[PDB]
Parts: sequence; structure tokens; C-alpha cells
Amino acid sequence: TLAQRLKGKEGRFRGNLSGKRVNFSARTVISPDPMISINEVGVPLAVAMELTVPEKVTEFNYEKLKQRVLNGPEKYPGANYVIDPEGRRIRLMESNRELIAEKLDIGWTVERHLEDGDVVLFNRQPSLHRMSIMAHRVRVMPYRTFRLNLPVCPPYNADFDGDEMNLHVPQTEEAQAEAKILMEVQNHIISPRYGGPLIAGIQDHISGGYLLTREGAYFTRYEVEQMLMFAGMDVNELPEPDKYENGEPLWSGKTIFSLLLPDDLTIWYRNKLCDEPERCEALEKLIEEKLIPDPEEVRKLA
Amino acid sequence: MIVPVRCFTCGKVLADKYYEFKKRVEAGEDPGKVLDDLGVERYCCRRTLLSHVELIDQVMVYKVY
Amino acid sequence: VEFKILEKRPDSIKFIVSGVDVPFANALRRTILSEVPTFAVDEVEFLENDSALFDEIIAHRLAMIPLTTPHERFSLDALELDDYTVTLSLEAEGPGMVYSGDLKSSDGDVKPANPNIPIVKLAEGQRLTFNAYARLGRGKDHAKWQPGFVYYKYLTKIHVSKDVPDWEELKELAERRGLPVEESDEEIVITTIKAFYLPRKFEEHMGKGIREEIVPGSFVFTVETNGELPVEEIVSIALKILMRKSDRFINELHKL
Amino acid sequence: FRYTRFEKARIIGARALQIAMGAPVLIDVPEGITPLQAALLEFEKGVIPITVIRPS
Amino acid sequence: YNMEDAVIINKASIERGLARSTFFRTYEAEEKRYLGGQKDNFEVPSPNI
Amino acid sequence: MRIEVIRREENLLEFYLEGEDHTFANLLTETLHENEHVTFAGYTIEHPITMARKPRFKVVTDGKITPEKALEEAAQKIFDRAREVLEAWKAAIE
Amino acid sequence: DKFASRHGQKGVIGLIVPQEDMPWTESGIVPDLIVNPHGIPSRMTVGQLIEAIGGKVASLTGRRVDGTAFIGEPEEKLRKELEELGFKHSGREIMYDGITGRRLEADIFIGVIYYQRLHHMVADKMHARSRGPVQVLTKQPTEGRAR
Amino acid sequence: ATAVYRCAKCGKEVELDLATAREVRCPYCGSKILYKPRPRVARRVKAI
Ligand SMILES: [Mg+2]
Ligand SMILES: [Zn+2]
Ligand SMILES: [Zn+2]
Repeated sequence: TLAQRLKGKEGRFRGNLSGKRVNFSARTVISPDPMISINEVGVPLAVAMELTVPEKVTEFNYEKLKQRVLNGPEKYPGANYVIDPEGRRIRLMESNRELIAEKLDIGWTVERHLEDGDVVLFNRQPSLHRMSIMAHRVRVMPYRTFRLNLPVCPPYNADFDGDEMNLHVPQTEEAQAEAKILMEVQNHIISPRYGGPLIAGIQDHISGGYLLTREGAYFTRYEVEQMLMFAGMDVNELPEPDKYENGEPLWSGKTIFSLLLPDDLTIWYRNKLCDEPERCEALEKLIEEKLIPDPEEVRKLA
Repeated sequence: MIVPVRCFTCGKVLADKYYEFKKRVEAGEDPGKVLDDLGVERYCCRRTLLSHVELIDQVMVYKVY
Repeated sequence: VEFKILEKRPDSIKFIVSGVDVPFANALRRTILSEVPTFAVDEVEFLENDSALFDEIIAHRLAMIPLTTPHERFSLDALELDDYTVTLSLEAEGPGMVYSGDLKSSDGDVKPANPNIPIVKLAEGQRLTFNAYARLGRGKDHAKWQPGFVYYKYLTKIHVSKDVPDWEELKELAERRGLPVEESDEEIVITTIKAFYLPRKFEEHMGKGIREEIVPGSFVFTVETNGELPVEEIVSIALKILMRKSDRFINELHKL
Repeated sequence: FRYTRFEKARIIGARALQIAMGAPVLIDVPEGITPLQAALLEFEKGVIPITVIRPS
Repeated sequence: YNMEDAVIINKASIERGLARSTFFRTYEAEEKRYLGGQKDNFEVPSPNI
Repeated sequence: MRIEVIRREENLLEFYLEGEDHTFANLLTETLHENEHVTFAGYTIEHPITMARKPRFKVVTDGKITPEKALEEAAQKIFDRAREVLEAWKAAIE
Repeated sequence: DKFASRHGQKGVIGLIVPQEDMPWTESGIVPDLIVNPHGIPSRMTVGQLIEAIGGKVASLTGRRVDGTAFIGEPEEKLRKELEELGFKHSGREIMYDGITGRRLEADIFIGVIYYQRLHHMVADKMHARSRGPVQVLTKQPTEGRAR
Repeated sequence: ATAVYRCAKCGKEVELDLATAREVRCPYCGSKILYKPRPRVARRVKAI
């Protein structure tokens, strides 16, 4: 009766008022994608052509929205619905696709397909903390599954053993702005729970960093150029090679790692690979005296 | 239910020699030598031939029309 | 560039390439794997199908059937393939087994290479009739268009010092595995034309007792065909494809 | 004086809502961006007219 | 791309029929009879309805 | 084949090569590495799904020759090497 | 698409890598699957490695390898026959990169592992709703994917 | 709107009109389950 309708987990207060099903949302499996940024989410083409962003026709996006209307719902990038300034919503079919496009003017609203750079919410359940949902950028790929960057996985507590994730598309401009400014991914790298890094490298990132930066790790010119191109670094010219082996130049992995760090960065600490404290103590003492130790002196007892 | 035409790894054709391999196996010979004499040297093709089990004969009996 | 042929069989060739670097060998292997075009069943029109296998399964099995490619008529080295369609019509009635040799090809030179490939078993009252349309395609789009398999390994020489215990066991194992072995007064050299792995007892000598050197610019290539093309013509077709790609890149650079 | 994240988000949302139904852009546009991007460039150029009322 | 329990599959292996599966779904329709002799009819509906 | 220039400098050339894969990309990059006038020669694939057929190349020379000339020389060297290998292969069987 | 081993190792397909880009061993074997090395020791899954060794041995010899509990073929015996077959005891093989074409500096462990596809396919799990039917009571979107 | 159907057990062709069928069954063997035969219109299936 009414009391059971109001109370309980399935009641109106919890199942219909505090939390309720929403429109313009998708949900599917996630797969890894290191090739995209932490700000980007892999949106399938089928999902993108279904979820629509309502964009008002202005003086600067009139041509783009006209092209979206002229493409239609079956062509990407296209549109699904058109709302006139008075407020009648018309679904775009093949017959009226050109007629509505010719009738487009300033003040009209076009529910266009999801495009690159669009801001959407990416949430995984259960949402134990405020970092369980972040606003990503839409990246459209022709496959079926969602794609999320690996460093963003620890915030979501999500692996790729059949994990299901939801995506929410804000409709109003205020909601899109709020998602872009507040709940953007890069704005939530540090976890407020403990004041430490949450969006961070894991597993293969740590292993590759150790393999690159370990002692005796050297790479050829072709390998260095290939990794520089793969990482998307703006290194126009190769640095001076550290040593020559068999007549060919070799670059230390520390030299390649140094290009990532800013030029005015200086920090020293001890990692988990410490099992000879004598060398660490000597390095700390050498840093303590001069406060600007010579790079040759550091490399002698590195 | 039926033997694949090509090996899943390299695309080497194995359906031609599967029935000869099955007949020689039922005769009591060592399947390794049977695979060796049939040209099945890579263990991926050997995987495809050995792990396959014929089941189409049990599906043909159930008519569908 | 020196070419030395090790083994030739009507379906495979193992040889040694010298004078080329690692990128060229990798490019040749990838061109053979994915760029060399062959004839494979691309579309299937079904008239009757009462077998246990579905239409998709039968179509996929037909696509896996190797078809002979007439490389003389069709310029397989062209970057754009000819839009020629070959129709293979089958109309069989059960009971029995449908083989690849029962297909009636519309072109004499475009026929299944292996006529003993089973397709489906037909029971009493079951009949299968279809027309399979085949066209030229590359292995980079689907695995049905691959001319076969290709791989290569580094031509490495393994030097085993006579001071290493039980070196005669390694020598006789290499001789049994068909590897060229040379014997000197101080060490034995084994040419690894195939995959050679040292046993566990010789693992402790891999640093100072037994050494492995890589011959600069020499590789051992093994290319096997399924009958679509002659195994000698696949390498030539791949090299001509690489030449055409280089010419097209030069033309694009000139246009730019 | 500095803008908080909530204040900046509110300003950008209000500006984007204004641009969607009027309010011509005070700066140049890349001819195809969304009104949210227009508000973002307006904020980046320091040309926004919307202020924040703070209790005192 | 195999990170965090993920796996990487071969395109040629998939195209060769490895792990290929077919999914069957069965739908049912009943010509139910209602009170007063009314019953469903199995026919192509007219556009006028 | 198509060449789409993204960024061009006084000695730098960055371009997408549509319709090509890792094969010709790696071959061209290593052939450019064989040239002593090319200070930097690299290629990458930004995504193995969306743009797996559109590698991106960056070629920076020392200023002695233009990057386009270096790329043309690398392509000509690839063509000559492929022709030599083809002739050797034909002579091996015949 | 969800694929799982018999030892609790499960995951979705991350990439459909072409054969030309996949690595290959010195024996000419291209793997049909590639798994991350980080998952093997964290979950203490040595049975997967033993099954890979046994599958390689069974494929090379032609005789099926018994994997029964407490009465199965010993691991050391399997490594012994793998050594006698001309392969490394550990199951590692020298592999070449499919893109660069160069030899990998580490011997990669490759073997035959029974992997099963599960019914949690991405085709039946993708849901995308923009607008449509609503509940007659709360005027809210309906439940599930079928409606 | 009569049509031909295939029996599940005997497999012989069964002819009846589903629009005005008082009872649908195979008169040859008494089977009450029938199969709709596949049409002879050519269908095109993509090879993988
Ligand atoms: Mg999970
Ligand atoms: Zn194989
Ligand atoms: Zn009957």
C-alpha cells in the first residue's frame, strides 16, 4: 500500500526521487586504449549516432549544423531531431532532410550526433567517491565497446575483465560547462581522500619505466626516434648520445626520460628498490653539501 | 562440428588430411607419426587437428527443414 | 644481395637472404603476408541449403578454400586490383560429402587448388546449391586472401668451445636436427638454419662457454603456399608490389 | 581577486546559455565551435561581462 | 592493450573461424482466443489499421 | 597513397601517409635513417583502429637538403634495393 | 568480447591485431592470443603456465596430456619431454617483433592454453537510449534493454 | 492464404490454410508440429 510505496529501497523516495533513470545515457563494456588521452573516452559509432547533443543554431555554427542536418540520421556526422524556436520537435527522415536544412535559421536547435571534443560524463558503479565519475572528451571509433585510458582506471576501480560502464551526455549548456570545468578528468588527478595522486600509471607503465630508467639500459637511434614519435613528444633533434657501441650511437634511458620532465624540476627521494642504504646515504650527503652537485659527480655514484 | 579448412594460426589447410589422420589414429598408430608423415609439423596445425572433435554426424540426424 | 636456397618443396621454400637489413626482411615478410593478392570466395548466393551447417559457416568454409590465381593474366603487382569475378557453382544432393573439387568454376585457371577439402556432409534428402563469387583481394583486409604463410629468423652461428663438457651431445643433436655443423680444433660452429634451443645443462655456459653471434644482414626465410600461387612467384610479386609502392610514393611526393 | 572553480563554471554556463539564444560573441570565433567553446574563449580572453556577487 | 586483464586476439585467427559463435533467439506468438469468440489472426496487417 | 602535410618548418616535414601500414612506414623510416643528412626520421600510428592506415611521419634534416628530397632519395633507394633483390631472386631459381 | 581461461583468468579483447603486426617465434608460430604478464604472478596462477607447457607438449607429441588433480602428469616430466622435443624447458621461445622486425631481447613464454569464449558478449550488452518510452506511473524511462 | 509446410517427424509436405484452419497437423503420420519450408528465392550471404 501507500506506506510501502513511500518507504523502502524500491520506494518512491529512494527508487524514484533520490535516484531515477535518466535519458541520453548509454552503457557497455570498456576496453583499454592507451592511445587516447586521460581527457578522452572511446565512444562507439553506434552509440554516437544514437545519443544526440542539442546545439542551438548561432551565427558561427550555422554552416556546421546545416551540414549535420543535411547529412541526416543515417550519415555521420549527422542529426536526429530539429526543434524550431517556437518549440515543435521534428524527427529528421530522408524526405524532409533537405527541407528542414533549407528552413534552418538562427535560434533553431539541432540534435546533432556526438562529435569529437564533446564533453560527456563517464561513471562506473558503485560510485563510492566523487572521483567515480569524470567528464571526458568524445572520441568516435567504429567498434562496439567503450574505450577508457588506463591511468583513469584506478579512479574508477575498473579492470577490463568484462567491466560495464555508463556514459551520460549533458544536454543544457550549463550542464556541459559544469562538466567541462568542474568534473574534468585532469582536474581530479589528486585524490582528496589522502592528498595523493590517484590518476597515475599502473602495471605496465611502472614496468616500462623501470626497464627504461634502469642502469645499463641503452637504446639505438631508431628506437629512440620511434619511442619519441609514439609518445608524441616535441623533440625536434636527438640529444647527444651517451656512449658508442660497435660504431653506433646509444642513448641512455634516463636521457629519454628527462625530456618528459620540465626543465626547472629538481627532486630527490628513495624508492622501493632500496636494498643498499650506503649508496643512497652517499648520494644524500653529496646533495646535502653542495646543493648543486655536478652531474658527472652524481653519475659516478648513481 | 566439422573440421576447419585452415589452421587458425597460419592458414595452412588441414581438412584434407584430417580424415586420413583420424583413420590412421583409429588403426592404433601413434598420432604424432601420423601428423609427421602428413606434413603437419608446426604444433599450431597439430593443435588444430588433434583438439578438433567431429560432431556434425550427430547434428545431421536432427532434421530441421 | 645473395640468395641461397636451402629446401624446395611443391608447397614451400626455405632459403637464406644476404645483403639486406632487418627492415627490408620485415617489409618483405609483411608484403608476402598481407599485400600479395590471391583469389578467394568473397560472396555466396544460396539457392538451397538443408545441411546442418548454416549459410554463414558454409560461406566461411568456401572462403577458406584456396583458389588458383592466374598471375600471368592479372597484374598482381598493381596497387589497384582488377575487379574480375569468378563464379563457382555447386549443386549436390545427399547423402555424401561435398568436396572442394565438386565446385564448377566459370574460369578454367581459377579453380580450387585442393580438390579434397571437405565442406559439409549431406544426409538423405538434403541438397546444397549455391554460387560463390570470388574476386582478387589482399591479406590485409581478410585472412582468406592470404597467399599462405611466411616467417624469417636471424641467421645465427652458435660457437661451442671444446672445453664445454658434453659438446659431442650438442654436435650430434645439431646433426640430427639437420643443422650445418663445422668442427675446428678449438670449437664447433653450428649454423642455426632452424629453431635451435640449448638444453638446461648447457644454460650455464651461454655466457662464457657457448656463444651466439648474429650474421649481419643474413636471414633464413620460410615461405609456404596453399596452392593459390607458385611458391617462387610470391616473393617476386611481393618485391614488385614494394617497387610499385615506392614508385607511387615518388609520384605523390612529386605531386606535393 | 581570483575566480573559484564553481564561480568560473557558473559564469561559463551562463555565458553559454546567453550565446545559445542570442548574445553575440564579443570576440572572434573559429566558425564551427559550440557556444560552450565560445564562452571558454571569452573567459580565456578576459572579456566576460558577468561578475560574481559575494556576501560581505 | 592487454593491460588490466585484457587480451589481444589475432585478426587472421578471427577471420579463419577461431572462436566463432552463433547466437539463437526464439520468439513465440500465440493466436489467443478471447471471450465472446474474439481471437487473434495470423496475417499481414493492413496499413489502414 | 596520399600525403597530407600537417606541420611544415624550415627543416621539418610532418605528414600523414594515408593508405599505408607499418610495412612501408618502417621501411621508409629506416631508409631515411640510412641517410646521414637526416637528423631526425620517425613515424608513428596515433591509433591502431581509427587511423591504423594513416601513419604520421616526421623528418628533420640538417639544412643541407630539403626533407622532401631526403624522402624522395629514401624512396628511390627502396625501389633500387627491391629491384636488386627481385633480380637476385629471379637469378636464384633460373 | 569476454574470453576466459580455465584457471580464472578472464578479460575482454583489447585489440584486433593483424597477423603481420603480431610477433612470431623462431619455429614459425604466431600466437592466437596475447595476455599481459602482470596478471600471472599477482593471482598466483601457475596452473595456467603448466597447462601451456602441457598443451605445447601434447601438440608436439600428438598424445593428450593428462591434467587430472593429484594424479596428473608431473610438471618436471612435461619440461623434460619439451626439452627432448627440441624446445626450451621453460617454454620460452625467441620471438621477433611484428612491426620493427627485430629480435626481442627476452625469450617470450608461448604455449597452448584452453581459452573459452563466454556468453557476456558486447553485442548483447551495449545499450544506448536518448529518448523513448516512459513508465506510465512515474513518467520515467523504462527498465532494461528489451523495452 | 493457404501454404505448404514440412512435417517435423516424417518430413513430407503438408498443405493447409492457417487462416481458416480448424486444426493444424500432418495427416500422414498424425504429427502436430510442422516446419515452414525455406523459400527458393536466392539469398546472398557474405563470406565471413
Ligand atoms: Mg572487474
Ligand atoms: Zn598452423
Ligand atoms: Zn508427418
